Amino acid sequence: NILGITSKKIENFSDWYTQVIVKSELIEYYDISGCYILRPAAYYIWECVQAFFNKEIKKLNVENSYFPLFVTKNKLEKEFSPEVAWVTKYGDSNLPEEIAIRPTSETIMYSVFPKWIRSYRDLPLKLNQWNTVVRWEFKQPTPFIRTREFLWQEGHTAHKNEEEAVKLVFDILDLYRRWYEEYLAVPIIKGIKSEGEKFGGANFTSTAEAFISENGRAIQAATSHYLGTNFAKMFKIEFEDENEVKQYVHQTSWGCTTRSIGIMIMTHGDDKGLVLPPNVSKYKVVIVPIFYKTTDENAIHSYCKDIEKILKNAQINCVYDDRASYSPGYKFNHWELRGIPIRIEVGPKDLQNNSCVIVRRDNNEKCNVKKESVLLETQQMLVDIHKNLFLKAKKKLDDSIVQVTSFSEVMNALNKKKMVLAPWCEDIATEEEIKKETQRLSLNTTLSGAMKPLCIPLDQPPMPPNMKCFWSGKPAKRWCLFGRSY
Ligand SMILES: O=C(NC1Cc2ccccc2C1)c1nccnc1NC(=O)N1CCC(CNC(=O)[C@@H]2CCCN2)CC1
Ligand code: PRO
Repeated sequence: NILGITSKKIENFSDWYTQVIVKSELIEYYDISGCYILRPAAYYIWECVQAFFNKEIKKLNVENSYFPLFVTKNKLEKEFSPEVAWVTKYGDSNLPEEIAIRPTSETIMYSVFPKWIRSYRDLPLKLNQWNTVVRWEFKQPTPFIRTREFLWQEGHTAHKNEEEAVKLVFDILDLYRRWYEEYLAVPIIKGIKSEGEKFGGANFTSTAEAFISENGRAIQAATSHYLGTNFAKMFKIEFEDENEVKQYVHQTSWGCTTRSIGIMIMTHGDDKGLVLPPNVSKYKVVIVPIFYKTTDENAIHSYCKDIEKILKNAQINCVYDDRASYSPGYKFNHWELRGIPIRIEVGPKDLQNNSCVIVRRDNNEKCNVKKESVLLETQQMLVDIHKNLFLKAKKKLDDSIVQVTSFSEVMNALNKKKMVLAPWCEDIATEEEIKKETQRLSLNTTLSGAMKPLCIPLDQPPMPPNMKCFWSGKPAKRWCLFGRSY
């Protein structure tokens, strides 16, 4: 109890989250606000999704690279500026010229793209970086989700035409769907950003949106931009095509950050602490011995180590918690807090029956398994835990959307912690109006009450013939998701 989570996820979400990330050993706080330390359990998740995404972009011929952390005023100006951090001094001496820390690397990378792209033969150019970027905002930070320094990948491609670039945009977007679904067990909604919310310089921005139903907040999970020729004009990225005509390249860029870990935690975490999809947990299983005063401990030890060797030989990493000075109940909580997917309990009653208790972290179901069946039952249960984590999250996402036709229905849905799907004319002017009015009518958290346009979903319902925009009364164009957000 006292060593566990003492705030309930539904009652005090913010304090629940802080306790989970600290007591599971994911995060350590730091003496610069908005900067957090990723402890091994957190960084292990990053490495897992890194290995997945690398394998998939390699099939698209994207290659990894590394560009400088810094950019000059000259390059940075061809295109954020209040959130760009500036280096001005080395030791006690001022720099000959101030240099900026990257908030994103378009201007750094595209500064040299013209030397590499001269002819249609040089296309497509497909690059990725795994790096950190810095956005020195003064909004309230949130570990993983909203931080001043964060780890990401950013991919950048250049193509001979629009069709090829746009196809890659949406190929990447589906890889993000898979990153979230297959490794983090998180469902997302694909869509297009509104004009007020798209990336600066983008022709259009596609997005994967997630939703945290316990506090009613959407979170942008990943992004994939069609840049058209906009950046090519700014940086003079021209190539000579097959007809000897100078053309601009069509560009994309796309990223996904350690925010994804925060979305995973907020999605699956419960009042016992962290819950990890097996694919991003170092230990799939912890084995906890129960001695119940037998005094024949070497029989228990010998049995638990047998189970450990059966799992490790099958390449299932695990831990046998044989620490003498702690009770089994202490150990149960210890590893539940840290999110281990499966606990195997071995006491004397179990030894006599040649079995063991296998306990799932997601729903705490326990079942007795014969020793010889442990490997197979473990393998299947790890698969089933992931399936259950995803399906439960998918149902909560489905349930968080209310379809509306008028503004009068909107504030009711927001106060029930919902997103709204609404018919919208998509006029950029209306975005600030909707934000203002929904914030005004909010009367409760420390995050904003404003509702904003999340995305125009790729999967559109029919737009009835005379449906009007829920806000302006003009004819509606498409259905758009709106909600409060991180
Ligand atoms: O944004 C983060 N921190 C900043 C700095 C800071 C400090 C304190 C409080 C708040 C904030 C916000 C952040 N922090 C940690 C992990 N991830 C993060 N971001 C992330 O995941 N993003 C989604 C992928 C991209 C999204 N695309 C776009 O935004 C474009 C432009 C409009 C819509 N389309 C990049 C942004
Ligand atoms: O920051 C962004 O949203 C885009 C995609 C990654 C690189 N720049």
